[PDB]
Amino acid sequence: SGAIYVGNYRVVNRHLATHNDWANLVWEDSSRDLLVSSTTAQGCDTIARCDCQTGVYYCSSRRKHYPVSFSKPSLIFVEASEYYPARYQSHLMLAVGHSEPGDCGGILRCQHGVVGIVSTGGNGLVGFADVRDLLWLDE
Ligand SMILES: NC(=O)[C@H]1CCCN(C(=O)C(F)(F)c2cccc(F)c2Br)C1
Ligand SMILES: [Zn+2]
Repeated sequence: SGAIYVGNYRVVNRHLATHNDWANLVWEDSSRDLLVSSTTAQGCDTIARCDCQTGVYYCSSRRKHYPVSFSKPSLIFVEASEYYPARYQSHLMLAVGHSEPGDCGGILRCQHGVVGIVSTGGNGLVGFADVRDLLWLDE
């Protein structure tokens, strides 16, 4: 679990979105595993606007933050699950690191701010759904 609170928006994994998230939907994309919903309280997370390939992510399965080197956002094949069939997920970034299902929603950050959230993993790897291109989150 985990979310990004920026202004009047809440960013979550699309497969983990609530009834309230769908009732106040702003935008959603199955190919990215993202869903954005409106909120009444104001958020204060800063989103990075950069091309950093190093950062720190939070891993709830270990109660620890880990430094990681990660790839540039791209189309990567993801094994079928109870939420999605076998498909290519876009805007996905991989790193060598610990993750298990339940870690989805953990924030990845560089010095410039929030880069994205845990979305895939397995085999000693971790995938993060990028959010730096969503310029409308700030405006
Ligand atoms: N983005 C997706 O399509 C997800 C949906 C949920 C399922 N999924 C997974 O990767 C996962 F849960 F099985 C997983 C397995 C081992 C380590 C992990 F950190 C994770 Br996350 C794909
Ligand atoms: Zn950065």
